[PDB]
Amino acid sequence: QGTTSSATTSQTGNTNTAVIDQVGGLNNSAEASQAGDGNVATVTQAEGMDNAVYIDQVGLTNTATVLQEGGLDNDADVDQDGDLNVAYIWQNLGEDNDADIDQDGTLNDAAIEQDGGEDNDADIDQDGSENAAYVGQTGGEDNDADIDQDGTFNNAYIGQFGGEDNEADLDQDGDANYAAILQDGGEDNDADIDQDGTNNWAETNQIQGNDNDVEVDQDGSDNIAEVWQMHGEDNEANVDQDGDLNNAYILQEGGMNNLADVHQNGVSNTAEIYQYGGMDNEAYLIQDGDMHTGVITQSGDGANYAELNQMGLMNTGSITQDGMGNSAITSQGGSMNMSTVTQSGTGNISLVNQH
Amino acid sequence: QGTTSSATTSQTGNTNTAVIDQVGGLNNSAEASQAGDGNVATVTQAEGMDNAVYIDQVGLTNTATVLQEGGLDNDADVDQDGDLNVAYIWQNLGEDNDADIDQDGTLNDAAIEQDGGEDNDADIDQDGSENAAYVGQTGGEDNDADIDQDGTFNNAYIGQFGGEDNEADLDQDGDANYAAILQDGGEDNDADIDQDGTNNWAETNQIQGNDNDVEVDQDGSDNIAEVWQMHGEDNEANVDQDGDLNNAYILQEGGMNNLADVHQNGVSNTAEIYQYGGMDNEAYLIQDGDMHTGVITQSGDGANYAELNQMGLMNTGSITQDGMGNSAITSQGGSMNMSTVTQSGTGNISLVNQH
Amino acid sequence: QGTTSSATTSQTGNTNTAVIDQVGGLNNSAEASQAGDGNVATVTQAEGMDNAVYIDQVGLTNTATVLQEGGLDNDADVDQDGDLNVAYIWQNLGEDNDADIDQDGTLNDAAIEQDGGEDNDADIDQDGSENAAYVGQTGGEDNDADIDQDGTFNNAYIGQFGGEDNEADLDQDGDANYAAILQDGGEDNDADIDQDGTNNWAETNQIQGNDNDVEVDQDGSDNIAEVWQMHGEDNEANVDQDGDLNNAYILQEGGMNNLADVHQNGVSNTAEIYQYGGMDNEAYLIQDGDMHTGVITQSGDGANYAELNQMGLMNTGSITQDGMGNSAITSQGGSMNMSTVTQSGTGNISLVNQH
Repeated sequence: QGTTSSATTSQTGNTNTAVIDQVGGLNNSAEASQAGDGNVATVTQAEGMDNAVYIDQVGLTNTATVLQEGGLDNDADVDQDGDLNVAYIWQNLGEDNDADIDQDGTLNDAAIEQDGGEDNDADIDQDGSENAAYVGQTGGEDNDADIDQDGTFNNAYIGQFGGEDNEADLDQDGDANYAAILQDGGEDNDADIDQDGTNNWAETNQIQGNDNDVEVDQDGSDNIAEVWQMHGEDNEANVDQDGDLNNAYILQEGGMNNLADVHQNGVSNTAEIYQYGGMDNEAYLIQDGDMHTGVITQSGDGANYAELNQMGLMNTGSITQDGMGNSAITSQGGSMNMSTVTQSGTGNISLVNQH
Repeated sequence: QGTTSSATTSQTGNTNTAVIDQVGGLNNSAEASQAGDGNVATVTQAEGMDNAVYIDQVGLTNTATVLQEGGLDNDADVDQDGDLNVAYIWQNLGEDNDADIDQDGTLNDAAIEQDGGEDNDADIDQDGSENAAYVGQTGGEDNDADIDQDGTFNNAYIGQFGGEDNEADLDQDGDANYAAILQDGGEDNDADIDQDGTNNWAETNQIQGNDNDVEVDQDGSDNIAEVWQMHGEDNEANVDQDGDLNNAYILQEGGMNNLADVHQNGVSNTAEIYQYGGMDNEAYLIQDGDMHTGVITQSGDGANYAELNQMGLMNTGSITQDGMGNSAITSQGGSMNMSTVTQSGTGNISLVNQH
Repeated sequence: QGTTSSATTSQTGNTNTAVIDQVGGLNNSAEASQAGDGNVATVTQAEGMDNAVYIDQVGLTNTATVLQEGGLDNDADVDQDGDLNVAYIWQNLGEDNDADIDQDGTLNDAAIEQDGGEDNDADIDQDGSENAAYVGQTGGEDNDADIDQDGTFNNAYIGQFGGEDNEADLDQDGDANYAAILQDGGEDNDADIDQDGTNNWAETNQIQGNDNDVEVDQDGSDNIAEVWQMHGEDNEANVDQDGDLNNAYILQEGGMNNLADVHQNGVSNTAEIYQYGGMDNEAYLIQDGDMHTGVITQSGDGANYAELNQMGLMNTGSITQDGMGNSAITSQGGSMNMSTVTQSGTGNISLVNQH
């Protein structure tokens, strides 16, 4: 009942399975090429017009499934080179959506889901063994998601529910690294996660924010980073962890032009930053050494500046600012230093040095 | 110089001519009976023993010629009822050869030639106007040729050059139908052509094949069917065309138990099947609609299955299989669908659905 | 490089400035609390162990500076309530030194300096406007200095250079009163100054004396009292002035158990007492009236008794005693009486009555 549909299957090898089901639609194109043994390719295009699906499998027992239900000019591309790679692509009711999966290696699992939307771009590139990647885009226009995993046992999750021009970039290199990016609504949100090493945990969330920027960089082992930005405009969060067992938490609820920066070098350092609204609030938490604990809390409108630097072992620091223009700088050197700063009002200046 | 020859002439009517010339031979029998006006009968038996010739003409200006040169127990029978019918029988150096011509109507031309061989049976039955039939048997034992034409301007050709137990059956009903059967060598080859309608062209060729079966069935106008089977054992070819301007071509070169099936309903449908060797290769090409183009090619040893179904207008399909056990099923529905499937190797499974 | 230092800043209001600098040291504690507008707090702890600094400012533009360089268990406390109050505390190389400043009012200036020593206690309490107080303690053990000023333009100075268990007490109530206490060496020296009124001048000096007691009490306007005790043990000086323009001078150079008493009531009375060594020398100078002039001089070992009483206007009296056990009693009544007594030797008894 559909006019001008095109389907091509090319199989070289032993026990290769290719299934193409084009039910309805005008000028749908499906191509499945399998070189090797035991490769499985499934393509299902339903009610879509000018939809393009391309699957290219090389190796042993590679599995690829593409399901495009409706939509105009949807493009899906799967390229598997290796053994036991699993790829899944779903595109429902989207216009001009582009999905790309490129897996090289063994036992790689990649999934891309695009439910509606226009001009949504999803790209997954996995190299190595047993890497798991998921990209989900529900609604929205011009949303870009990119995942790049190299190594073993790496878990990557990217979710974009609504919004225009939201960009998510995930890069993992190493073993057993977990990275998660969530963007629920908002325009021009940029999230970037970069993990190098073993067993690193990174999570970023941007809810209903415009022009929010989150950057997480982890190098080493067992580093945990969590970033939340809710209902804020032009908020910037930066996390940099080098070493082992470092824990960083950043929360920015509302506000415009709020900047949070966490820098940790060493083992078992804990940093927490909380910003509740306000304009031009700046928080810096630097911990060089082992077993550092730092807490920064800001609530107020206008140019609140907090800096907490801890060098050495087991230094404890707490800074709380409430009001306008409060400036607090705490620098701890040595072992077992404890600092507590509480500022309320306008124009408070506090300098704490604990050598 | 020959002992016990018998010749009988019985003519009733005006200007009937009967000539019997028995030169040499023992116990040759010739009988010519002509009832009507202007009938011409010629019998010439030379050097044959126990040869029997019978001519029976009824009507106006019927012409019959029988020439038996040598041979043992050769039997020729001509029965013409009508006007201007022409019958020719030639039997050279054959033993126990039986030739039968039965023409009823006007301007019918029938020719039977048997050069050598033992127990060869040729039968021509024409009813109608201006039908042309030719049967030729050169050598071979127990070869059976049968032609049955009813209607106007029908052309039938049957040729059997060598081989044992080869059976050719030709049936034409209608106007201006052309049918040709050729069997060059081989044992137990069966060819059957059945044409109903106007201006149908059918040609079947079996060269040096054993137990080959060809069946062609055409109903309608301007249908063209061509079947070639060369050097194959137990190969089966089936062509079924219903409608107008349908073109079917089947080629089977070598192989054992290869099956080709073409089914066309409609106007201007084109189907081509090529099988090059192999065992248990199966090809099915079904075209329901108008202006369909289908091509199936199989090369490989073992259970290659190809199915190409096209429903509607101007659907184009190509299936190519090389190797062992390849299975391809393509189903096109709608208008202007294009499908291309290429399989190489062992165990390839391809399913193409273009609705 | 220092372990376990603690610093706390709490600012409520507008344009408050708090600076805490802890360079080196073990377990140093600094706290700065500022409620109000424009308050300035500076704390600097260097190389000290277990040093405690507390600053509490309430009001407008209060200034407090504390500098503790080294020492063990040094405690500094500043409490300002009001506007434009200035407080300065310096503690250098002292152990267990306690400094307390409490200013309530406007434009009060208080300074405490403790250079070395163990268990030195300094306390300043100012209530009012533009009062200036200074306490200095250089060396010594268990030295106690207390200043209490109430009113306007009051100047208080306390100095203790060396010595053990030296006690200085200064009390001023009124306007433009100047009081000075100096203790250079000696053990168990007690100095007490009490001024009530306007423009009163009091100065007490104790140099290298043990168990010396000085008491000055001034009530009224423009009263001048000067007391000097040098190199004496158990010497007692008492000055009591009531009225206007009264001048009292007491000098005690050496000696044991020497007693000097000056009592003046009225306007423009002049009293001078000189004691040069000796044991149990007693001098009494009483002037009730206006424009009295009295001079008492004692030089000798043992129970020298001098009494000069002047009642009325412009009475002039001079008593000179040289030797042992001289007793002189002069009583002047009336106007313009002149008395001159000179005793030399042992056991001289003089009685002068000028009615």
